[PDB]
Amino acid sequence: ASLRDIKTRINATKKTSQITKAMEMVSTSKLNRAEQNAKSFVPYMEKIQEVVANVAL
Amino acid sequence: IVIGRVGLSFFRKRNMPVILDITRLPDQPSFADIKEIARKTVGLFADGTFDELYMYY
Amino acid sequence: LDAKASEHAARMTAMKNATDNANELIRTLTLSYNRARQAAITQEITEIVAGANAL
Amino acid sequence: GKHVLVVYDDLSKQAAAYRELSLLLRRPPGREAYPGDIFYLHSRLLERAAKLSDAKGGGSLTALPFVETQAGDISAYIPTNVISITDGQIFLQSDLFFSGVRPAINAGLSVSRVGGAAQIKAMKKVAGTLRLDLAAYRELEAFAQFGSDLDKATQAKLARGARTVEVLKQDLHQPIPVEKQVLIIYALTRGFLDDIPVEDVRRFEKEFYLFLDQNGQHLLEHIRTTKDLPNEDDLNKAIEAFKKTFVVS
Amino acid sequence: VAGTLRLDLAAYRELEAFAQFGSDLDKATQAKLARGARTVEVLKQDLHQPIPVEKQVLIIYALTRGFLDDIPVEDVRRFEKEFYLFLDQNGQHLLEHIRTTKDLPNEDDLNKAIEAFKKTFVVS
Amino acid sequence: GLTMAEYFRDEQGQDVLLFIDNIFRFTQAGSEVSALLGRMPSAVGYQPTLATEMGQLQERITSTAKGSITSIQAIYVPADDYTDPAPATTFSHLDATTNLERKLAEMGIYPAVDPLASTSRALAPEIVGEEHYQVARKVQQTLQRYKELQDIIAILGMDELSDEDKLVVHRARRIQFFLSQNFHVAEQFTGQPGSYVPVKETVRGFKEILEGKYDHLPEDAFRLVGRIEEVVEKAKAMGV
Repeated sequence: ASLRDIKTRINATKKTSQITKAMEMVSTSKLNRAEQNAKSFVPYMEKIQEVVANVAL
Repeated sequence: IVIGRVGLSFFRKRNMPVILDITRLPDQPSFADIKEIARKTVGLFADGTFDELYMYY
Repeated sequence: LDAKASEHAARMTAMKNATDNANELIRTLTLSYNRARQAAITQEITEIVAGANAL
Repeated sequence: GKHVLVVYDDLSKQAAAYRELSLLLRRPPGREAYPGDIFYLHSRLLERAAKLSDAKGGGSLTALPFVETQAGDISAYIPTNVISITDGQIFLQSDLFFSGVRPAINAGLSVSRVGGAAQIKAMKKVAGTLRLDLAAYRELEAFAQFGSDLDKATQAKLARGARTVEVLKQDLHQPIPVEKQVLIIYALTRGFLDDIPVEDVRRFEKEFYLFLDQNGQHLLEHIRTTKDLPNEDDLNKAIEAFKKTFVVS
Repeated sequence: VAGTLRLDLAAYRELEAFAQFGSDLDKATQAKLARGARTVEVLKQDLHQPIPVEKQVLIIYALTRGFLDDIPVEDVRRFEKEFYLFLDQNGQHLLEHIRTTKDLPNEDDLNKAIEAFKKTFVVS
Repeated sequence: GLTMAEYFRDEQGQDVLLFIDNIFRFTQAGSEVSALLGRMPSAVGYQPTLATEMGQLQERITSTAKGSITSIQAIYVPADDYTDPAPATTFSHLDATTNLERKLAEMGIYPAVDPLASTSRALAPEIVGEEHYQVARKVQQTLQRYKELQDIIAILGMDELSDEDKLVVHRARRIQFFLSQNFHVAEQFTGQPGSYVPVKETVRGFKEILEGKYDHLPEDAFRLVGRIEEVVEKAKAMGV
């Protein structure tokens, strides 16, 4: 290819790389928060599971 | 019953019936976010409209 | 909750894979660019010298 | 006082031969070893095609030079020089060729600087709508393949645009008369092909040509005698009559 | 003050991709972006309007020490112009101290001048 | 041609309009004769005296106390390469610059003037007015900001964007289409007669668009209109 075409390809790929890196860095924090939410849900699930397993029979 | 736009579009591209759906949700939903949809899903079994429920995720 | 956690983990993994692919492509394109630049310089100077010594 | 058409089959070969003889005569080389007057050579050649005035007899000469590129690099020396001389260019692309579009004219890049002044009234009337219908379809997908969402009007832009691509296809050594061209482009641009499937557009076109040959002779005669479109209602009725008997599959 | 200005600008030149992403509240990067935008707004200058070094030092000090944080980005240049107009009216002693000793004035007096001007300034 | 114009400039004190066609051909012919004149080649095959000849030609086209010559020159850029020596050397002699882009030409926008690459030293607040300067700078900044958003949109779609850059792009499309105009000489190409727009109405229309007075109008109504009433008329004729 020609120098100008290669340079344009490099610039476009660099912009795409930066966008994807930003998205990954956001998603890591979102996953970390979702894990804490799932952890918080646990005790209600435990108590309701126990009470249902008792009463429903 | 579909949650999310992608599955809704996938099923509507084909010719499978969809009864209920919710599309836009917070990244960290709280207890009251999908209360109506869950209650309606239970009610559809309550009024004999459904025989059984399977969930995939 | 598991669905949301899986969605965020999947987004993270897909985005890091895309970033790695982009970096590899940038490296290869830079190598090609340098080769083309050297070839262009060589051709230009050879043509100039040939024209100069044709007199 | 006559009219002539001239085809130069490879100006790149002509330029290569000129470079060879110039280097053998020991004249100093230029860019890519070409002589300095390589542009003057082709300008001198191509400026002799002209449309003479009435005082000079009214004769004319038409030229169709050919230039061959390397891997589509239209930025090369000879292609640039020739492009800067002529009154327009037609781009043939291997990408369009292998995708099924034959002939492979790239409509986004092909241009004619004498546009409209070189057409009959009916062609000028229908090609205006055809150009917009093709350009909108191409530019809709130029930005992105699908986009976030598509409107019903956008689905129409994509269906009639695909039907234009189907209509513009053609086979070897089978030229079409201008009246049949304008009739089929009218039938397209007025929306009669929306119900006809994309895979049946070409067969529809062939059987439409046969139908006009058998029954619609008066429309052809009117077009070839007046150079303008016939009555809107009669043509609409003829197209509807053919579409009644056409068989979808 | 030049070192702190350089660090603040270097932190903002990266993380430019993060402008659209994480528009929600973040503990650190939001502050870095907010400081960098104001730094870029401060560094702008009009044609044929040279500024004395004693005023450049004061405006860079005000930016770096955090007195511009509670001011919108659109008001930064007007704040700078009105601060320059306020300086030659009241902080003549600070300006003379800078000119004569080539050193920063007394920190508390400079702070008092800055809050005194900020009280008068009108945020639009 | 320059010799014919200089007589009217000097001996009669007139104002002369010197329309010169492609300057590039003068330099090209100078380079064509260079090798046969016996001179050594230069960087891109041009003659060694390229800049000297270019300056000797251009410096004669000037305004003096006797009279003023204003010249409009078309300049060919070989293969869209703006780093070519002839166009690169021509820049030093110009007061205003208008750049035409194949990207804008293919998209259907004419005259296809690049709104960011074009420059002029007359665009100053003391020359054209503070309101005009504000409007021009705001339009340029909006277009530059919109150009940035396209990179994000091409990957993540329009929906991912916020509600202020949404307005930014929604108004930038309108501005970009309103920069088009229908020419009197383009009537042979389009069948639509051209229009003449005064600068005051141009500024007023662009300011109104920037303020959002016509935000509800459809996007396609702004193509090849002229005045700001004509886009409203087109929108009325095609629905809204």
